[PDB]
Amino acid sequence: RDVRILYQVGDSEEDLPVCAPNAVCSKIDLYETPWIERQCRCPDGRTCPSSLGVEDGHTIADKTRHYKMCQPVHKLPVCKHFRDYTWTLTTAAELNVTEQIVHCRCPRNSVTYLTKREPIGNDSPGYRYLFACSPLTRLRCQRKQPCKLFTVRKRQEFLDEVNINSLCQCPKGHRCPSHHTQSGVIAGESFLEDNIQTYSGYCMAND
Amino acid sequence: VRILYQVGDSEEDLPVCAPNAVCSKIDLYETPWIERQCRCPDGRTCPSSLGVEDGHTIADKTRHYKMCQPVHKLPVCKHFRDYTWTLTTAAELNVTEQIVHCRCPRNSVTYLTKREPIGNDSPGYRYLFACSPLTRLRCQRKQPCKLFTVRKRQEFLDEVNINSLCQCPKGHRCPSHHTQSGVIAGESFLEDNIQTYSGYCMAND
Repeated sequence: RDVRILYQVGDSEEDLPVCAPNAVCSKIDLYETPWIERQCRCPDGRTCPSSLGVEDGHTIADKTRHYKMCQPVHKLPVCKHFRDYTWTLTTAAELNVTEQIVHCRCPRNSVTYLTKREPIGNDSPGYRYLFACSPLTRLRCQRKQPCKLFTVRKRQEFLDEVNINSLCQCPKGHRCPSHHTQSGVIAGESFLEDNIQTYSGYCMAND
Repeated sequence: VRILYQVGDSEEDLPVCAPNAVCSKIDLYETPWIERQCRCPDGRTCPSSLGVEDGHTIADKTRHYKMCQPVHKLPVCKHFRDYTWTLTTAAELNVTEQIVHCRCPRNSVTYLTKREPIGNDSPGYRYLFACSPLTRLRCQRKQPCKLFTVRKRQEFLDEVNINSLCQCPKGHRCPSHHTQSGVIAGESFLEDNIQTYSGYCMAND
């Protein structure tokens, strides 16, 4: 009974890998019909929370999603530096599995967004997706620093959801594009797993 | 779990629900909160589970709506632009009422469509919501093809929901974004930070 439970690999706790330190153990999507996707098994002597709320102290709430941790979330530092990565999502070539390691927590009402993709590195073929926390206060943009990031999700055949994050203040004599097909915007990262596509907008010459 | 009331600060200040009213609204975006709307006409109590298994819940995008009686007792909407529910907000009253008229078919999502007067002796409006199409029809001249719902999340974050309502006749294309010419301001709902825009079929190329 209760919430429909799926697994990123196989079809049961059995098929699941063991979690590394500070990894997401379960992903809860609460958009239409709430579902829980098991990522891994907690290294003992601990176990995965399954509450749909955030009261247990093991949950990171993020827009439309909840991420369950094995250890209490307060043991993680709060992020305060620029483009410190709140978490990284790694996907390996030969692995049927993906890991999401949390490095820090975004401050009150700061939303994560996909910012970078990069090769895992030496030994592993694959990619690493980087997420950061949106700025609490708005500063001046520098060259090559994006002022706007558009995240387009295909929710279904006939429903698209576009999140628009305003990152910094364009300098006098300049303005930031308002929609993602406008000029001064290029395609960023295309994380197909979540059916998302990112676009970055840069400060453009006025008029 | 965070508990709010739309009037006063306790269960005592709440009025009683009329037939088929939403008794509690739950938002699950960011930090989950529950806003108590009204007290169920006994012998019943307003459900509080965050899930949709109790049979009293309608899930819609970011939100859950709780009802006193099970949801199956409500017909499933078939006609297009049958109003799934109406939100009424009065001038003198310290409270609002959402009456549910029918259920959208699976995965289909709701959107604000019209705003008509409550009329008569009490001032205020009635907001009308309809179900999103699960099949693509050919657009009849004059009917909007695209709906844009702009919701202001926080100071530096907007969320644009774009619904595709139907297929433009050949030799025409529906607009892609809300500032493009061929789109006008639809309805505003300040309470919920939304502004809708409707797109219509335009001259191709």
